[PDB]
Amino acid sequence: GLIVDTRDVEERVHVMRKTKLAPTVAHGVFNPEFGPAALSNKDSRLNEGVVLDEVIFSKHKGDTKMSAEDKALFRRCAADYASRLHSVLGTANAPLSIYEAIKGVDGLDAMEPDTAPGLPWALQGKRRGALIDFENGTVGPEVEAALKLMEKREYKFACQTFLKDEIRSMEKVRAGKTRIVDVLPVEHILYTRMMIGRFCAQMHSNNGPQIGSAVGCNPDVDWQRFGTHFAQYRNVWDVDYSAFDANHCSDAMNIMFEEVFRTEFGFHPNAEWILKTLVNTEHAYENKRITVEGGIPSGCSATSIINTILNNIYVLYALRRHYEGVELDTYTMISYGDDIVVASDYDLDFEALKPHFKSLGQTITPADKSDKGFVLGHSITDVTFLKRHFHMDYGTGFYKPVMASKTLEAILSFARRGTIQEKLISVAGLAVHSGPDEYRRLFEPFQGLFEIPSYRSLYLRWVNAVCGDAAALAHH
RNA sequence: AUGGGCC
RNA sequence: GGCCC
Repeated sequence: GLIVDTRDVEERVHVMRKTKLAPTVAHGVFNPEFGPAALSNKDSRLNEGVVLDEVIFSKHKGDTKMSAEDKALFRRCAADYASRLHSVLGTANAPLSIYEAIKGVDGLDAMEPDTAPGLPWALQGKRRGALIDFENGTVGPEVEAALKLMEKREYKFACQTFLKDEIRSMEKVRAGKTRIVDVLPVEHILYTRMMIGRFCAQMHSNNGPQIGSAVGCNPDVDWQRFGTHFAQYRNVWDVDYSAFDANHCSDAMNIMFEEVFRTEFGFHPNAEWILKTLVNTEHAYENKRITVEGGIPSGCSATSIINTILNNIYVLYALRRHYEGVELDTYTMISYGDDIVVASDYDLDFEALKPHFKSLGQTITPADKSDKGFVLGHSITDVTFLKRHFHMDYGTGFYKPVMASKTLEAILSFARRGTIQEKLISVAGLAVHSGPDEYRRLFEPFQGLFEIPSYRSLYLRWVNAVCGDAAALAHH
């Protein structure tokens, strides 16, 4: 978005310097072009004269203003997508109780009891369990007073900026391109879940191309469902965004909230309000307070779903701005936040759509190589979704999510102290789709030191998971 | 060091 | 706890 004000204040909000990710035995074997992100300005791996604080906020390059004609069209697309969305999900979108917003429901996982509480609770040295009882699903006086302010629509807040401790490419580590996490206060997350938690639960349960959303999917079993759907189409596009979250313009965000979360769709009047507080935000980083107009904070309850919804409307927006008679059945798509797969039988020109996306402040590029443009004829077996390829399994004839060996090597090369064993079993579930040989090679540095699941046992687990009958068929 | 999903 | 976003 657009940084409108940068003010220095005496109260310093500390960020986590020093990585918690340490090199494993695999690191010296695979030697990955990957490492922990830079969290300190004094990190020796950084390029000379590169200030980490400057790069972190470089993504805020402005807040695109839309004309009345573009806003009217966006409203049409948002309303059209909202129509489709609420037709599938239903309109039982009444507020969640405090209990259900903490403990979750079918399709909605419980609130994390031990994560960061946000501001100003972090300045008071308070943990999440001091404000909210996560066992019995009740709140303290601090949160209850804040919920009352949210009812009255008078609630104000700041976002706590944390540097994301994660593995990134050595190029990005050297460029100081550390991603940031905008931690929202716990009561905001609770109230958002109260306002739109039913809806979010319904979206997770009804994931697929019909609503254009993969939020809630299990790639192990859903790759077959998605793969067979997208293979039915003549053209498939792997569309990349840059700073997707940051580049949501206030116009687009506001209109989407207005069209999707209407009271006629069964929402409480405050659902629209609480989401609109994400448009213009105040961010606290160290001694600095930064006001930003536009963009979506990462730490909101429904960041992925909001991002997914917008992504759907953007594609419908872009196409209708260029072509005539474009409807929801003109194409098919699945998204998960900024990650997107688009398909159609019409020879659509995505290179021509570039400026139309730019009118929303979004920059689209092909994921497929550098290429120097979007091309036609690509199938689902060419594209990447959720860092996973679409490969056919030799033994079953089902689509399976295959990750790049280079990526798996990177993931395996680092871990937090004493979590290597638990991480190994978790990553094994991802590595099983690379085949027996690559599976053996990936875990070769770990042999005799940890327990590595056999390829056979995870393959049979997957077969049953993707389709129960296919596992029984290999017995008949 | 987070939201959300899945394991 | 890990992964994806």
